Amino acid sequence: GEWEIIDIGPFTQNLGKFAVDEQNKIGKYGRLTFNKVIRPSMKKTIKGYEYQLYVRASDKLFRADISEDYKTRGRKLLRFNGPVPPP
Repeated sequence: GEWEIIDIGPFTQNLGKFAVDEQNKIGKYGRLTFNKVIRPSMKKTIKGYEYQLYVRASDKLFRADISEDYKTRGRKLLRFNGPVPPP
């Protein structure tokens, strides 16, 4: 596919909420509270999309990679790591 910078509107914020909810199921960083997705957010095409976000949760910053299937709209958290340096 092709990588691009995308906005941080509702769609993108919800991807960040998803990432935190999925992290919380795994419990890797304990139970986090989604704050916000900050810039920059990146998207690639895959049949679907891959998203790489900076996610603020419980006042710390994480990087999350999320995939989304085009036809079903089903999502997967691929990676959730941090804390990371600010962009």
